[PDB]
Amino acid sequence: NITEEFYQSTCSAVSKGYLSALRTGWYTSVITIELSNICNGTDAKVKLIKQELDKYKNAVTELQLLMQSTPATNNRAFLGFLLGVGSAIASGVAVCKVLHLEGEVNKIKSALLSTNKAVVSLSNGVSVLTFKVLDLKNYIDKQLLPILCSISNIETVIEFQQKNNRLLEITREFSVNAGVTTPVSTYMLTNSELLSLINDMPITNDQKKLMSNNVQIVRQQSYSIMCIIKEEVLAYVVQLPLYGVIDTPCWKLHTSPLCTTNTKEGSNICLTRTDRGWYCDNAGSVSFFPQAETCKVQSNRVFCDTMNSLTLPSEVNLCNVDIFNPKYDCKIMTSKADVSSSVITSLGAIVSCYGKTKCTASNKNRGIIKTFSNGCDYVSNKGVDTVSVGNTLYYVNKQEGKSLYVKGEPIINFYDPLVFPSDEFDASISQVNEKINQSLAFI
Amino acid sequence: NITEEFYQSTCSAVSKGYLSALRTGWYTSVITIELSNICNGTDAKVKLIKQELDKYKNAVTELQLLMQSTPATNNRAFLGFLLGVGSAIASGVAVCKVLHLEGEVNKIKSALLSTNKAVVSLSNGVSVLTFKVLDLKNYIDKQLLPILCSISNIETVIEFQQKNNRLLEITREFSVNAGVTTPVSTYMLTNSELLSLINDMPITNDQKKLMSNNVQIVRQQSYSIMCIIKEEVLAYVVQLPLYGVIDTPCWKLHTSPLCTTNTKEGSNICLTRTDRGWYCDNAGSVSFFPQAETCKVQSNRVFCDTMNSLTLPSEVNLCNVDIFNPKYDCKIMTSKADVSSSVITSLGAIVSCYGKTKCTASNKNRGIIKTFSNGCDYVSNKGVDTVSVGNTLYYVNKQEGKSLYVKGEPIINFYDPLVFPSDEFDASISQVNEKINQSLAFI
Amino acid sequence: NITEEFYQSTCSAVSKGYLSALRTGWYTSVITIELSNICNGTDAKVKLIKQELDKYKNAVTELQLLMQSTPATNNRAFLGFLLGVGSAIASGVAVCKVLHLEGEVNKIKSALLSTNKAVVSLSNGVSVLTFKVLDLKNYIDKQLLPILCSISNIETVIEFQQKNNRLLEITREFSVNAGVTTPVSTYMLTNSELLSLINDMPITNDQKKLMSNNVQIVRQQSYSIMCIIKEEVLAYVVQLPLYGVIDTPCWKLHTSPLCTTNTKEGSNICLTRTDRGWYCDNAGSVSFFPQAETCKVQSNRVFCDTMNSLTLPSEVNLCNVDIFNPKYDCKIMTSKADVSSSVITSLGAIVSCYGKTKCTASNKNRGIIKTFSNGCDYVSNKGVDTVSVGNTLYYVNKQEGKSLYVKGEPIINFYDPLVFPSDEFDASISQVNEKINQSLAFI
Repeated sequence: NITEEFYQSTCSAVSKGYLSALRTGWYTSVITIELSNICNGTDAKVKLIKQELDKYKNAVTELQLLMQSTPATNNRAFLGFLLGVGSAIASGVAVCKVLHLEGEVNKIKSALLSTNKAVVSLSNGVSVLTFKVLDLKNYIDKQLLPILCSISNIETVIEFQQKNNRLLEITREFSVNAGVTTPVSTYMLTNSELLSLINDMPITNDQKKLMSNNVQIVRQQSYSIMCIIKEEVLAYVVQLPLYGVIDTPCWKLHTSPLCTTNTKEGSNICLTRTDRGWYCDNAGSVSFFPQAETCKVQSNRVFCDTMNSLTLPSEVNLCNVDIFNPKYDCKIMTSKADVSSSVITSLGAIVSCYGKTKCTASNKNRGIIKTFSNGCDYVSNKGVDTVSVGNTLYYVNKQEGKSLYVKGEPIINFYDPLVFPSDEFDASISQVNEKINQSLAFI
Repeated sequence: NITEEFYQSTCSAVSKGYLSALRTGWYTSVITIELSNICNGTDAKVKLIKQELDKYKNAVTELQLLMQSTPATNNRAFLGFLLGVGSAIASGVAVCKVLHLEGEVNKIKSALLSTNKAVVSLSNGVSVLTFKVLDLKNYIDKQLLPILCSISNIETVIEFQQKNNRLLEITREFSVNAGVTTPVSTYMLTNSELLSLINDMPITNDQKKLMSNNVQIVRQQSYSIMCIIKEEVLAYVVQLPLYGVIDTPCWKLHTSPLCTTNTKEGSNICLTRTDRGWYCDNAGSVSFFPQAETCKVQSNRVFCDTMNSLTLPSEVNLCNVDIFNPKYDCKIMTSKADVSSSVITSLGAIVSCYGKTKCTASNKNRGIIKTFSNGCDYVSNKGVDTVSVGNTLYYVNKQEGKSLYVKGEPIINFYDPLVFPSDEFDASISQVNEKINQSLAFI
Repeated sequence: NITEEFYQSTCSAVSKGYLSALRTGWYTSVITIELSNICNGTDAKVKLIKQELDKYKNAVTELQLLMQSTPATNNRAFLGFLLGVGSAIASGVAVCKVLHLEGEVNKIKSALLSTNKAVVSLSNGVSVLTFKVLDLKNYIDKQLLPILCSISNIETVIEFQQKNNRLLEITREFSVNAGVTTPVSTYMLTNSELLSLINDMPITNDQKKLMSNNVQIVRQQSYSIMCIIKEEVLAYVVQLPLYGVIDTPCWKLHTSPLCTTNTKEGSNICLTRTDRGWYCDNAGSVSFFPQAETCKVQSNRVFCDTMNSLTLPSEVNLCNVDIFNPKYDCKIMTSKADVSSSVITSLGAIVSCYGKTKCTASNKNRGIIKTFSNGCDYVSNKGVDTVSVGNTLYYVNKQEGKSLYVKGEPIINFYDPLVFPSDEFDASISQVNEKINQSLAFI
């Protein structure tokens, strides 16, 4: 049930009706691959086995050389620049540091001796879920040891290339990613293995249901950290998202520049709401994501990460209805740049048409059905297939939903251009007023 | 025929002589893969077939689970922040919504019964080109049904792994991309299939010739949208670029900070043209791409996307010759940051040398051939292989082309530092003048 | 030996003790693959060979069509916007332009006739290291020519698919990357081939030791440029990083907003150091990388690229101890945005808590151990596992290292809010003072 409201006064539109799925924590699991510890015959079948065995030996050496250092990563030091700075794999690397302590790998090696899935409590007190997805030790020792110059058939050559291929592909991913990959591919964790991992995960039924129906999103929000390879065990930590906030209301705020509508070049002043992005109710406050491109939207579900959010008071919503309200200082930016553009919303299109720009909305069967005059306007996606602003053609989202046009006078008309602070990049309503008050008194 | 002109007055250079190739629209095609609808024997050849058949069954289940939701995507809400906001796959998803209407898949399934390529007119009136690239139904039913515990040979095991591998790789791409991939890989569409798709495409001969000679660029500007999988048919929409603007003049404007040349720290004022990027003539106006990194340049051809552009009047070119012209208010930024840097142009290098920085240009055989003094200067790529500014070594483009040094006094000398607005991030020539006029009157 | 110091006065922390590894130049090598120049029988083994041979012929045609144009690339025109603009593959493309000169490929073809590794001096005077990694000519001519309708076995079908697979994968990478790939995958250059290339490279023993122990980082800083395919030779240039600066001191400066601590909404003023990023001593100056995410950190080693750096005087370090020092004008930004956030450092966490935000630091075994009051504070990673600011949970880095809390009064208390320039995006200490001095005199 997606609806949309356009606010003509502030040149902004809100698309509400979405449900939340916020990454609040991390789950660390240890995926393992049991390894094997290892002829004059020129047999064309043994030669193919010797070649595949060298690929196995090189991949093990390649991963050992890769891990002689700590898991490498890159970290930092409209309003996205106001965000904090985290360490995404800090939790996964912490689990990996524990696996280097002596005897810790033996605990994992022993727990997975009789089964392939087991919960292990590490030395530092963390209870991780362990998973042995490939047992190359069992295959090489039971099917490739008696052959080494002995009897060889082609069905073993094919089967060994099939099982070893997963190890080769995992090494290829880590070799070009410095031991940290995201999203987590199907070589690191197949769709059946990941689903089985989610089912055995200590989470609520709603979290299992949510993650199982969106495994492709879980992959995109998961990390695979190459960890340790000792004592015939190849272990890499898979860091999975914890969705501590589920099914709370979300809405996407779209904003576009609001300018005066003089055809004369350079005689206009503008005003743009800078608080655009995804908003979701979260624990009394509002989780504001200033860069909506960091969130994934599956149907009416919104997948975001709280690391890319700010925690704002719920009074920030008043900027949609009353941008001049005294409870919250609404963030805006001021510019003299009267350029034309359009913002494709969930159920329509905002059109900021200025200067001498041709702005239209068209249907594919009929052609132009509306011609926008100068100013900031809006059209619903019902009956409209494309929007053109200048030489840019926009396709609108053809999703079902009702739009509401909230009429109101553009607030840019309430400012005297002679004393309007034309170049404020990160300002607010009160901030602009303060500058206007000073410029007035001195006149 | 690439030429270049450096404007000493404004610390900017224009590289002209390029030809346009602008993405103006989209073409949606439906690529299909016909699927098959499906033993005590422990035969080492049947066992390999059973394993590959499970890979086939899992990939189908994995793609069915992936598509139970609408095609997921991420969208927004120097001057790149002035751009609009579109929905890249809005047109492709619209085609996919039609394929879910009942009987629509049967139209595609029937049209591709006797051939592999066919044009189908959908129910909503859109005429799409359909393509059956893989018929696993025909292979499993004619070569793998009588075997199921029957006679098995190794040549069938190898051939089934070859044909099924494309389905497995397509699933791997969609599993780590949430059903939307770009660029379109060769598993989604081989080079011969894409070229055949371009040839059967309803476009002019110039568009066919352009796309065929730059298929790698077309891939980078194309989307692959996993759509529907029902009634033994696996369909995904390939969204291809429409180049409605071809062979119009383009030019790249490079800008660098222009500062006063006092060695004393912090006593300088700067000025930087913010209108840098790719410019292309387009339908009476000028398509300005403020982030030149969004365009691909093959030889003298420039591939851009109008979604990443602004539509400006052609008078914006006057800022290169006369930044003070009254017809267009040229965009600049003002700073006190007198740091040294270089901008590698198409046929040379702009050098902004300030403070106590060592700035040189060298030849690989001889060494330093020029030492830059403080200010903004330029050197041609003829005879010059590298440029050094501080501890940063720049390699220059060794492309053939003539450069022109347009002498002129730096416009930063025309401003009195005592009343110069030192911190304007998104300003213009007129905007700075306005602020100077006010500060003067109050003195 | 990583240590950290937090500066309460300026809301910033420095993590020192790292060692440098700066990309200062490029090394260009020519990797080659010798190609072969090429039946009514329906044999199920010849049919599999005919199919794999068509994959070989199509890949060669696909790469020939890809290279009919010059190697395509995309280039430009907190303080990262102050950086210069280079051409990353300018040096590699220059080597490729030489390979198109007639007779140049024959020099490479002749040098690799009796060996697989050879140093060749090109016509323009550049001495490149050449490497023949795959000889498909020798395999097709000696193992697949007598078969073409003749005797065929399955071991040849498997071996031809193995050798040809590397050519097919290299083509797949170039087809979706327009002939330029980074990082350099293991198909372009295997781990053993790259290590052998580093060993035969004309570099010092320290550079060989550094690159060999961090091959995954070298891959991420290397380019693979598809170059020429003529006269049975497929050549692509691998552009490798030259680390001209090794083992010099580095340190990472983390900054966070410093605001006044009034609970009242919108009554605070802030101040944020904008000079955050990686700093490394380099040749008398300091290489400043304003976007720390461009550097890779392996253990205590920092891998950066001087193309993403500014060359600053060493006096910039005084901003950590005395932001008001007269030797360097420290860069800051001023805002009224009193939002709460945290910055995860190497050995702790900076917490900027403002408004009505809940900011805590917790241990996994015990829970909340510290509750932050309004202002900018810091906690060490010793005994602390997580930090919460609002609805955002941060995991801290669990690396061993001592932190030092340098007490001092926040410099934001030294400003009178009535005359404080609230919206300076790219300002400095002196710049703010200048604006304050003017606003005072007019009062």
